[PDB]
Parts: sequence; structure tokens; C-alpha cells
Amino acid sequence: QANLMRLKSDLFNRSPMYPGPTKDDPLTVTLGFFLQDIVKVDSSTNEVDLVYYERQRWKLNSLMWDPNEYGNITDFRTSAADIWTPDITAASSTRPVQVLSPQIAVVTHDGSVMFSPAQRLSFMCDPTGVDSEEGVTCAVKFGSFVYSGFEIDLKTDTDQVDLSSYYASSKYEILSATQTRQVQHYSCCPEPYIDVNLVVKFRER
Amino acid sequence: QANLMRLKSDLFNRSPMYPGPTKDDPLTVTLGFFLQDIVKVDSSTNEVDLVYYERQRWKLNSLMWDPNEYGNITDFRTSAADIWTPDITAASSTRPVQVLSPQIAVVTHDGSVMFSPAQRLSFMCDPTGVDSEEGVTCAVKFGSFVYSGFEIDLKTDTDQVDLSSYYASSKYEILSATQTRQVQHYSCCPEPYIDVNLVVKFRERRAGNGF
Amino acid sequence: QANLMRLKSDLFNRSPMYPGPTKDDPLTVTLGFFLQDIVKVDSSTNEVDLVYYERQRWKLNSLMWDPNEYGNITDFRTSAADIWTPDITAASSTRPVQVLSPQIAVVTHDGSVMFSPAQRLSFMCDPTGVDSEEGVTCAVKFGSFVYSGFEIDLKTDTDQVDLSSYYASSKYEILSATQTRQVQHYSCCPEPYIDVNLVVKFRER
Amino acid sequence: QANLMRLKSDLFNRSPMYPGPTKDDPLTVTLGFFLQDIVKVDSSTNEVDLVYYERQRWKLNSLMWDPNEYGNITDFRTSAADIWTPDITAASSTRPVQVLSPQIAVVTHDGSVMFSPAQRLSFMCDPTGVDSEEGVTCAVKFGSFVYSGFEIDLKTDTDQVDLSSYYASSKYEILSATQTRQVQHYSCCPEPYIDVNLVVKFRER
Amino acid sequence: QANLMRLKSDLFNRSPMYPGPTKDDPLTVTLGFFLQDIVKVDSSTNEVDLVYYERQRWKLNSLMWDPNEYGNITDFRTSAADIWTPDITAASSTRPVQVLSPQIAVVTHDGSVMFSPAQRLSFMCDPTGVDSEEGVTCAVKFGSFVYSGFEIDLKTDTDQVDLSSYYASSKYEILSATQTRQVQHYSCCPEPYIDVNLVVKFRERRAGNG
Ligand SMILES: O=C1C[C@@H]2OCC=C3CN4CC[C@]56c7ccccc7N1[C@H]5[C@H]2[C@H]3C[C@H]46
Ligand SMILES: O=C1C[C@@H]2OCC=C3CN4CC[C@]56c7ccccc7N1[C@H]5[C@H]2[C@H]3C[C@H]46
Ligand SMILES: O=C1C[C@@H]2OCC=C3CN4CC[C@]56c7ccccc7N1[C@H]5[C@H]2[C@H]3C[C@H]46
Ligand SMILES: O=C1C[C@@H]2OCC=C3CN4CC[C@]56c7ccccc7N1[C@H]5[C@H]2[C@H]3C[C@H]46
Ligand SMILES: O=C1C[C@@H]2OCC=C3CN4CC[C@]56c7ccccc7N1[C@H]5[C@H]2[C@H]3C[C@H]46
Ligand SMILES: *[C@@H]1O[C@H](CO)[C@@H](O)[C@H](O)[C@H]1NC(C)=O
Ligand SMILES: *[C@@H]1O[C@H](CO)[C@@H](O)[C@H](O)[C@H]1NC(C)=O
Repeated sequence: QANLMRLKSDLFNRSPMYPGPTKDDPLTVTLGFFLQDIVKVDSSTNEVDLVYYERQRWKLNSLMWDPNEYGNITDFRTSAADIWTPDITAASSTRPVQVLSPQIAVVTHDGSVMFSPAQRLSFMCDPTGVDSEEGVTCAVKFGSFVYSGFEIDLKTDTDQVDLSSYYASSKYEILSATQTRQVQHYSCCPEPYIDVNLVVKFRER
Repeated sequence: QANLMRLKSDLFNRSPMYPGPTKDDPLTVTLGFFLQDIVKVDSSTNEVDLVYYERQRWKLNSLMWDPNEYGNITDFRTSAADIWTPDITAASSTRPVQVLSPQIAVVTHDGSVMFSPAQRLSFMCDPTGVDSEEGVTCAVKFGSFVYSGFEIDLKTDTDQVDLSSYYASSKYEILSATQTRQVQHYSCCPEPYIDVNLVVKFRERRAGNGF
Repeated sequence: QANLMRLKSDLFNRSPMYPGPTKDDPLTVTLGFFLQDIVKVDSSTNEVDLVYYERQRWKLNSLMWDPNEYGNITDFRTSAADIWTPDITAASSTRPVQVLSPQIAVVTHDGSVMFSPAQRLSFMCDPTGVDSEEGVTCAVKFGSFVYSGFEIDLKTDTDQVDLSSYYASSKYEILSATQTRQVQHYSCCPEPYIDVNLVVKFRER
Repeated sequence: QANLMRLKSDLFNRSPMYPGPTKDDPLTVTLGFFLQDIVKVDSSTNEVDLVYYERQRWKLNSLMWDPNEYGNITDFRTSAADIWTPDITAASSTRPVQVLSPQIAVVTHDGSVMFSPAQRLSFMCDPTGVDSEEGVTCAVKFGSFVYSGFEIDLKTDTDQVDLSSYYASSKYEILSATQTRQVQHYSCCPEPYIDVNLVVKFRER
Repeated sequence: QANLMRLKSDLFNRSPMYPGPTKDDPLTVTLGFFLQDIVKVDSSTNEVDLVYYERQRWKLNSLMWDPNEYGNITDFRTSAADIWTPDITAASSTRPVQVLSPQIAVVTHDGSVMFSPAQRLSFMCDPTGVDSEEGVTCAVKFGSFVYSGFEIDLKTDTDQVDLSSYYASSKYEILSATQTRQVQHYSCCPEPYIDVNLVVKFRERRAGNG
């Protein structure tokens, strides 16, 4: 109790918040999707609803501490509002994302943060052919809203999306689910943007 | 008035908030479900909506006081925002939980906290067979979102879910309702996670069973 | 202006907020319902939607003042967030209550508070028979969420619910509407809880 | 920039917020409705949805300044949260009002405030006959929620509702739209309440 | 880290917030629409739902800094709540705008701000004829809610709306999309108001142009 209280107070109250990465001090965020359910499909609007956990990881020097100075504490939990979090956003949503979990991150003594919120997302997807054997493929890109590749880079720890919690009696079964880093240029903006492309092939069960 | 004001000021203003449990100082939270209503079932999405009270209990040394130092006060009520609460979450929801009550906890002189909010949850459930006599079974796990078994443990005071306030004219009648501690390992994470599994067998309301 | 500003500053800024009632210093809240409209009925879910004003009254010593010390001011209006309010809750709602009005209370020199928000409530009710001549009866209990009878007691000023603002072209007409204090014990909890039971008999017009 | 910053700091930071009108220092609020669209009608619930601007005006001595002391500034814009606003509310709503605009007021050197938010309101209205040539009439009262006629009075600058922005391809055309001050006594309350009654006659196109 | 922290503290904590433009010190905001999807059309209410990015740009002297005084930093990102933003609003919405993105702006050393939120808007539009080959045209004006032309002026960098991110399998295909500055007088108000008029011609997705 006493040690952890002091640690948190030293980090968050006594110094200013991390102001985000820069070209001089860029940052790599690791992303992993754990798909839980394709809830529904709206063929009149081409919107599809997913439930998933999005695991995000990154490391800041300003969150480091020596465990021996603070009661042998190696890690702690804290409200995501107490720390900088990356502005990772789906690029083809049609509604604001619904958060289905507390927003709490895990900070380790080496400055590592793991943050893994559950979300329901409605996104752009034509479900024509979902009732077939072939199924249908849809995709959604996730990346930083304001940070280019020179400030935020993304990687995945694997190309395969974790389907081990996928709801077995979902109305839709997953044929394939991948997550793949991409570099992209858009007419809006001079500098390149990095995303992870979630590609899901699925059909009616 | 005067004594309780001082007690609250001593606890909440004069010291920092409890920063949650750790591997060295873990915590056991007790859970009890009081099921009120199965409001609806959506067979086109396999989502079902429950209304229930979730009673949570735990005990902190940092919330202890001697009643004789504070006007013989044994317990008080306070906004849940004034204290640490455990991050107990349903593991198969499809919408954000709707809170149907004030969020106020009861703190006792021994450091016990009881906190019992009402909620409406939509969760993953195939209702195929609900219109039968047999009914249908669905389940939802409740556990800490970020704390493993080494920091937060769960127990129940009984396997039986309290159905004594269940809405008698619900469209769905409850056949059985249990709540059972489980230990689980997931591919995401090295350390084990504890949940309480709410298992509810229910069917569309009938006038008469079988002969 | 000048007097009222001082009064409010003396009460709310210069002393702590009232921490709620206790067994030693319990409190009585008076409830009165003014039913405006039964908007709809959902027979597929047994939910019914009411619009109503819930008048709440109570009296605190910590809100008293002498009018002669403050420009002859006998009462004032203020945001409900500036004061303690009782945690009166419907016991069989199925959605969070929608507030249809500002949340402003009236405080009188004797420490009386009147607080009278407009609300839309969805609650548990089987409407089977609403299309009949007999109609249908439904009920909903209102009481403190955390305070037992030893801390908060409830009374009504009358058994009859005020229907004088009821929408004349509602789809549902009210046959009867009562509000009745009750004492209750529940298996969860050792001490007794007080509620006011709103009982409404109504039918299609 | 420099002058306006000082003016705002003099008014809002250096003195307390206006605590609302009283019997000794009452206030007149002027109301004007600018009707934009009748979006829809629900005949199964007798609810109708309007989009409109509600222009509110009032004058406080505590917001006066001499332009010559502050760079010749005659008026400025500011967030409505920085000032007291009146609690004018529709008396027969069935959902919370949706705000469709920024909430920003205009303050003039004489202490005048103009505040003119856009809103979507669902309110109690039987649309039976809207498909006829005669059309249908509906009405909704707007008034202070907590201030009686002794504290807040209302007036209009005209009996005619401004239809000059009304959506020309609305599903419903407006036949007539008036706004009329009323004095009212209710069974709840001893003192009189003032409202402006918005009366709209409309039909299908 | 250290330099940027100081820069932000110098600008936002040590001086007061910009109180908005005036007749003496007016401001020009540049607008650019990037249309993503026409999600749906409701012919029973004449409401249509768009998803789009609205790029807003303006320049304040009070946000200038010399890069050489602050570790060679030419620009930074920050929460839109930390700065003044213009009150640009759709003039014929029927619901509150849904924000589909973080609200973060980019500030440059010359005092330039770029702010580009994603939004879903429901607005007044009669879709009669959307199922035809000709399609249907709808329009919505965007302008300052409280600032007249004497305080806020608007311009576009181009008349053409960017459709390069438009969802290719939308239920509705875009035939044309323009954005055009206008000056307007209204019966409410003596002084003129500036808007940019977003005009979109669209139809139900076909599979052939006939
Ligand atoms: O037009 C676009 C689409 C594109 O979407 C992928 C993600 C991106 C990251 N941010 C989010 C806003 C955006 C941008 C800025 C200014 C105008 C339009 C615009 N967007 C996105 C764009 C990239 C780059 C940038
Ligand atoms: O994929 C999962 C499923 C599983 O759900 C039961 C509850 C858990 C408690 N927390 C909440 C998020 C979660 C987690 C972290 C990182 C990636 C995926 C992931 N989840 C849940 C998981 C456990 C562990 C952990
Ligand atoms: O199980 C219940 C039902 C009952 O509902 C009527 C109102 C009450 C006032 N508060 C609200 C929460 C409640 C309570 C506490 C702990 C477990 C279950 C539980 N509830 C309600 C109960 C009473 C008492 C208490
Ligand atoms: O019962 C009512 C209906 C009536 O509605 C018109 C507007 C009014 C202004 N305020 C809003 C709340 C109200 C009031 C106070 C206490 C109990 C009931 C009650 N209301 C409204 C009433 C008036 C007076 C008062
Ligand atoms: O009544 C109106 C309609 C008109 O709508 C187009 C947009 C405008 C920009 N602002 C937003 C509010 C408004 C205004 C001010 C005071 C009373 C009514 C009123 N409005 C809009 C008006 C213009 C001008 C002004
Ligand atoms: C840390 O652990 C050591 C043994 O490794 C133990 O003796 C000590 O109590 C702990 N130190 C602190 C400061 O808690
Ligand atoms: C960065 O560094 C040099 C000096 O080392 C400076 O003169 C230059 O203008 C800076 N910025 C850019 C964009 O090169």
C-alpha cells in the first residue's frame, strides 16, 4: 500500500505528463487483436459490428523506476487517464466506438505499458455473400490519428489474429483473420502513416 | 453530523487513495448476484439483456477506525468515487453496461466495504430453444479486468443466485441460476485469472409445465 | 444580487457538504408524484415508459439562515449539485432514467428543500389486458438505494397521485393512480427498507 | 486580443457568478423561436420531433462595462458555461433535448446577453389529421423550471414565429406558428408561472 | 521530451487563452472536406447520414515560437481542448454530430493550426430520386455559429471535395461533390455570415451507368 502510493505520486503528481512522441524521440506501439464476436451485419447500410480486445504496448523512459527504491514493486495497475496513451483509431468506423471494459493500464518497472480495452466497433463492410460457402471478406485499418510514421510506428507480434476467445455460438464463423502492418500515403498529408490492417473473412454459420 | 464529517475527512482528505492490491498484498472480493429480470432476447444477434444487482465485498486495513474515537459510529455510506472499487467486468458483453442505480458504498469500522450496484447487461447467448419446456442455458463470467489471481481472488458466499426479487411477470422464467468460482488461463496472458461464472437456465413464460 | 451571493458563499463554500443522514441523525423525505404521460408499452419485453415529476422534500439544519442577516431573502434556487440530495431510486427500472429538466432545487430559510425533476422511466410491467375495459395495473417502488429505515424514512402528503397535468391525448388513460408508503425486508439485508409504491391502473383510450 | 482578455478577466475571474434573480431583483427574459423543421411524427406514441433555434435575451448590471476603458469593445462572444443562463424548459417533452449547436452567448457593453442554441425536441402531440388539408395543431409551453413570475418574467418581441429558415423540402409544411406569453397557476405550487406557448399548425406535403 | 514540455508550458500555462477573433483582429479559417461514406438515407424523415473528415486551418500570432529557442522543434500535437478552435457548425443538422476520432490539433512554429476531426452528421435532405440514374443532389452549409463575416471569414483551397478515401462499396456512389464559399444575410441578424456550402450529388449503387 504505502510503497505503491509513493511510486504513483512520484511519477504522476510530481512531474509533467509525457507530451507524446516526436521526430527526435519516436515511439513504437505494438498491436494485437483478440476477436470475440461478429455480432451483426446491416446489409441496408453496409455496416458490421465487431467485439474485440485491442492489446496495445509501448515503453516510456519517463515511467521507469528501480524496484528496490519502492518496496520491491515490479508493476502496477492504473487508470488510463493517469498516463499518455496512443491515439490509435479505426479508419472506417461509422459510429463512435463503444468501450466495454474499464480503461486501466499495466505499467512495469522498465517503463513498459500494456493497455487492452474491449470495444464494439461498427465499420464499413459490404456483407453481400456472407450467406455463401466462400463467405465475405472485410477489412479495417487501425493507426494513429495525428502521428505519422516519423513519430509513431506500429508492429504486430504475429500476423495471426487470436480467435481463441471467439464466441463459439456466434451467428458468424471466422474463416480467416489477419493483422498486417502497412505504410500509406494519402492526398491530404505529405508524410507517411502507419496502420495495422485487420482483415476478417467470415460467413453465416 | 459533526463526528461523521471528521471521520470522512480523516480517511479521504488526509491520506492518499488505496492504489489497489499487489502480489505482496493481495485482496479477496466476494461476489453475489441478485437476478431481477431477463428483459429480452435477440435471436438474430444472440444477445440477451439481464437486469441484476451485483453485490461486491472486500476489506481494507486503510479504512479501519475505532468507533469510540468518532461518536460511536460503526459504519457509513459514501459515493463510490471516494474509494477504490474493484474492476469486476463481464467477459462476454456486447454493449457497455448500463448503471441503473446510484453508485454508493457502505464502509464498516473493521474496513469492510459492501457495494451493490444495479446493472443492465447485454451479453453473448444463443437463445435457441427458449420457447421449449426444457428452456435454454446461458452463461457469463465476471472477473477483474487487469488483476490476475495473484492480486485479486474471488469467492461467493453461496452457489445459488438469489431469485427472490425476480420479476414474476417477466417474459422469461428462471429454471435455475448458479454462480461458481473458476480459475482460467488464456492465450493472451501468462498468469491465471479468476472469475465467477453466472449460469442461468431460462425459458419463455408458460401457464403449466408437463404432466 | 449582493446579499444572495453572500448567503450562498456562507452556506456552500465556507462549511463542508452534509454527509447524509445516520442512525443518530435520521431524515424524512416526502415524495409526491405528478404523472404526465404513459408514452408507450412494449409487450415483447414487458417494459412501460412513464413521464412524471417526482417532488422530493426534506429539511436540513445546516441549510438554515436568518432572513434579516441577508437582505430579507426567504428562499433561493440553486443547482442540485451544490447540495446533498437523497438517493431515491426506482426498484424495477430496465433503463437508466432520462432527466427531462434542469436539476435545480429551491432552498428555504428554515432549511427546507424542494426538488422536483421531470423524468422518463422504463420499468417492469406486463401490459397484457391494456386494450380491455378493465385495463391493467402496474406498480413501481421508489426508495433510498443505500439508506435503511433507520437513516431515511419516506412519507407522502397524500395517497392520490396528481393527474392534473396528465396529457389529455395520451394513447393511455389513467383509471387510478396511488402512492403508498411501505416497509420491506429483503433476504440480502438485515435492516428494513422504506419505499413509496406507485400503483397505476390504465388502459388504451 | 489584449483588451478583450482583460475585460473577460475583470468580469468572470474577479467577481462571483450571478446567483440568479430574486423577488427583490427580478429579471425579464425575451424569447423568440425560429422553426427549422418538423422532422417526424410518431402516431403510435403521440410524439413529434422539432428542430428550432430558441433565441433568449436578458440583461444583467453585473455584465456592464464602459467601451472606452477596454479598447472600444462594444460586445464579445463567450462560452455559455462562463455565465448564468436561464432555465427555460419545454413543459411537455418526452426525451431529453438534443443540442445541435455550440453553446456560445453574445454579451454587449450595456449588460445584454443574446443566446440562441439550436435544439431537437420530442414533445407530446397527437398527429391524427396531419395528412388532411385542415392539418393538425400542436402546442408546447416554454418557461422557467424553478423561477415563478415574481422572479422571472417572459416576453416575446413578436407573436409570429420566424419561419424564414424553415426547411422547404420538409415532409411537413407549416400553416401557422405563433408564440404567446401566458400566466398560469398549477395545483403543485402557490405562486404563478409564466410561459411562452408555441402553437404550430402543420400538415403533410 | 524536455524541450517540447517547456514549449507547451510557455504557451498554454504562462499566458491566457486566445479569446477569439474580433472586428479589429479578424481571422480566416480554411475548410476542406474529405468525404468517406454516405451511410444511409431516411426517406420517411428526409435525413441523410454522412461520414467525413473536416479539415480546419487558421493562424494565431499568440502560438508563434522560434524553433532555435526550443530544441529545433518546428511543430507539435496537442489536445484540441488546450487551444481555441473555431465554432464551425452545419446549418441544417437534425442530430448532434458524432465525433469518430480523437480531437487533436497540430500546431506549427509560425502559429498555424491544422485540426481535422472525423464526424458523422445527419442533415436535412430529400432523397427522392436517389434510386435513379440521375441521382439526387443535397447540400449543407458550414459556418461559424456566432462570428459574422467581420470576425471570421472562410475560404477553401479548392472547389473539389476530396473523394479519394470514399468507401468503394458504400450503398451510395458519389457523382459529384463541391465546396463553395458563400456570403449570406438572414432575417435574424444585421451583419453578414460566411459559410462553405457542401453540395453532393449521389445515387444508389448500380453496377452499370446505362
Ligand atoms: O482523408 C483522410 C483519410 C486518411 O485516413 C487514414 C488515417 C490517417 C491519419 N490522420 C487522420 C486524419 C487524416 C487526415 C488529415 C487531414 C485531412 C484528411 C485526413 N484523412 C486522414 C488520413 C490519414 C492522415 C490523417
Ligand atoms: O482475449 C481476452 C479474453 C479474456 O477474457 C477474460 C478476462 C480477462 C481479464 N483481462 C481483460 C482483458 C484480457 C486480455 C488482455 C490482453 C489480450 C486479450 C485479453 N482478453 C482478456 C482475457 C482475460 C485477461 C485480460
Ligand atoms: O436484491 C435487491 C432487491 C431490493 O430492491 C429494493 C431496494 C432496496 C434498496 N437497496 C438497493 C440495493 C439492495 C440490495 C443490496 C444488496 C444486495 C441486493 C440488493 N437488492 C436491493 C434491495 C433493497 C435493499 C438494497
Ligand atoms: O406538476 C408540475 C407541472 C407544471 O408544469 C409546467 C411548468 C412548471 C414550472 N415548474 C417545473 C416543475 C413544476 C413543479 C414543481 C413541483 C411539483 C410539480 C411541478 N410541475 C411543474 C409545473 C410548473 C411549476 C414547476
Ligand atoms: O434563426 C437562425 C437561422 C440562421 O441559420 C443559419 C446559420 C446562422 C449562423 N448563426 C447561428 C445562429 C443564428 C442565429 C442567431 C440568433 C437568432 C437566430 C439565429 N439563426 C441562425 C442563423 C444564422 C445566423 C446565426
Ligand atoms: C524487499 O525484499 C527483501 C528481500 O529480498 C526484504 O527483506 C524486504 O522486506 C523488501 N524491502 C522493502 C523495502 O520492502
Ligand atoms: C534544425 O537544425 C538546424 C541547426 O542545427 C536549424 O538551422 C534548422 O533550421 C532546423 N530545422 C530544420 C527543419 O532543418
